[PDB]
Amino acid sequence: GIAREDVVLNRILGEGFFGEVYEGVYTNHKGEKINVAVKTCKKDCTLDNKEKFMSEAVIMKNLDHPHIVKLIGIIEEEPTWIIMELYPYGELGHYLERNKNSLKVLTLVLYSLQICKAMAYLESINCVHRDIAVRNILVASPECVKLGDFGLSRDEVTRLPIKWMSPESINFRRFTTASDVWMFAVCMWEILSFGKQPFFWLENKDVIGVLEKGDRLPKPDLCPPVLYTLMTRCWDYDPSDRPRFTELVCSLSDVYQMEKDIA
Ligand SMILES: COc1ccc(-c2cc(NC(=O)Nc3cc(C(C)(C)C)nn3-c3ccc(C)cc3)[nH]n2)c(C)c1
Repeated sequence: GIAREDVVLNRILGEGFFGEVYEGVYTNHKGEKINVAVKTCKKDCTLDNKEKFMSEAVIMKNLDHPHIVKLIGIIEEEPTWIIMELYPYGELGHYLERNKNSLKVLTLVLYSLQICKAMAYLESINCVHRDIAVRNILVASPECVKLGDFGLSRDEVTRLPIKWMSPESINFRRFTTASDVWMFAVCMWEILSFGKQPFFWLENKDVIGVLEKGDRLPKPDLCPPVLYTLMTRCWDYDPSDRPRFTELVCSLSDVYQMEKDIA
């Protein structure tokens, strides 16, 4: 559905692979104003690329998870626009950086559990994310985070998020649900560190050497010891020793309940 007259473009959000992404306002039947992200596609693209761009809307319309980004609509007629629901609080990493003096550890464990639930759903359909990081998570409200996949490296030199990747992904470009588990724990380290970048003290080329020797990201200051134990299991060199997301949901819910009881 959705007529173009209902959508007003306001400012450029950023540059996507296929074209610019705009911040906008969608007015529905009730006259309610919904903040939106409007994804565009270059007119001179190949039919194959126009198909790949539109495939996001065809796929995303089937996703209705509370912790996954929401598709509002698609305007098929040229210029073809994909209309995503905008989360004005923005990316979680920047949000954590701004609110570091008021955020409680229970809230950081809550966000980790919400993303784990989103990943447990993707795991159930044998899909891989391959870019799990705090920059791909949006804050719908202080009580709800939403997982997206909108990085310029994208259903599933560098370019690649080396500092978040498993050793099999860095060495052989192997990406499995087990490699997503490794990346997810790197994302949890970013959350518990209030948006710090993993391995900020190294260059990309030093990462593999450090991992092969047995070194790992240190426990963030406010990270509960039991949560850090779970992160280290996700960082096992052997992918078969990493937990599945479905079981990690159970372990994270246990940590959340443990933290709530103390709080
Ligand atoms: C500030 O508020 C904002 C609101 C929304 C956005 C935003 C979201 C997206 N799209 C997106 O996240 N797609 C997605 C998610 C996933 C899983 C389900 C998480 C894996 N898969 N794919 C996917 C991508 C491409 C293809 C072909 C198929 C699927 N673009 N922009 C932004 C930037 C800001």
